[PDB]
Amino acid sequence: ESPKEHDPFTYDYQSLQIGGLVIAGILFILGILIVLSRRCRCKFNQQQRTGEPDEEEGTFRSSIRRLSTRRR
Repeated sequence: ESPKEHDPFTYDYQSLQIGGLVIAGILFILGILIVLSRRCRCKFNQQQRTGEPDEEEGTFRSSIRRLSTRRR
């Protein structure tokens, strides 16, 4: 019989089997969170939208932009 074929042992792609799957999912997962997150920026500013602050996040992500230039 060939019961080993069922297991990854027969394949040397032991690490490459889940690899692509995990990283790909992280991009899209970050993707979904990121997409919805953008709404927080517009939803936070009452001036931009009638909606009132929410998620308690606010211009929190904006603080990260500082990370781009940081010190003068």
